[PDB]
Amino acid sequence: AGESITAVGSTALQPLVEAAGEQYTGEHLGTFINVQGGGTGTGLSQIQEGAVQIGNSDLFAGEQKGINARQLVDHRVAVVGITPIVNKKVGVKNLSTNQLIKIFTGQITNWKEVGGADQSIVLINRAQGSGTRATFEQFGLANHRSKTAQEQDSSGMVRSIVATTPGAISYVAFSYVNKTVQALSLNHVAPTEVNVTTNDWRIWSYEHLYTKGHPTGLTKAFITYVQSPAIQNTLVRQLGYLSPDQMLVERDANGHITKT
Repeated sequence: AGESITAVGSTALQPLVEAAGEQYTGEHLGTFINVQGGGTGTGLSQIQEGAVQIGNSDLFAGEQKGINARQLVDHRVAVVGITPIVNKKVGVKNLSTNQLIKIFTGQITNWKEVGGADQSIVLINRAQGSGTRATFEQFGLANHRSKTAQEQDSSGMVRSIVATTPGAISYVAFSYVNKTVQALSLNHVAPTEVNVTTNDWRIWSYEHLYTKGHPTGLTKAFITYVQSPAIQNTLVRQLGYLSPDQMLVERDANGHITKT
């Protein structure tokens, strides 16, 4: 029989929830933790509906139109960095902010315009509701909206399509970066953990495990486990995230940075 819970939403946060869930269940007999993707928007909508136990989100609940943040309870567990990624043959490893904006708005349409190969650019976006996309537009693109593009439903699908598609650019959480794609530096600042801690790399968000009301039972126990120093000092960092105590800045709802 045992005790089961389900967490759904953010694909950026999914790898940490899956890893922590399997670790928790192997350490606590008779427990089951089911994890799905769907994106931040689905996480927030499903937790508001009370259709799941945990909504996994890269955003504060109030950032999403139609979500009543006051019936949800926030639990922050990590910071995740987001990086542009390109197909390995585009011929560049860095863009300025202005170049990045011009690419995503469609003003620049060939990589040669930014010192790369003579190759048409193929924008790959996530769907609206993606917390990666929201964070990338706000802190990467200075609130510019992307040109209409091919869309993919998850972090993993964005990575695979970028890998195999000549000319492709997209964005993905730091953990998803691997040898099949190339992360870009921006303004010659690299997408590293240290640079997120200082906000020298600005494209990052807090990772949230939302509940409907204050949680009980296995939901409560698992969240406590994910936030515990033992797990923060190990698994969180291994999978590419930052424990919040590593941050040397804090960021508020107006985007204001305080240095701490």
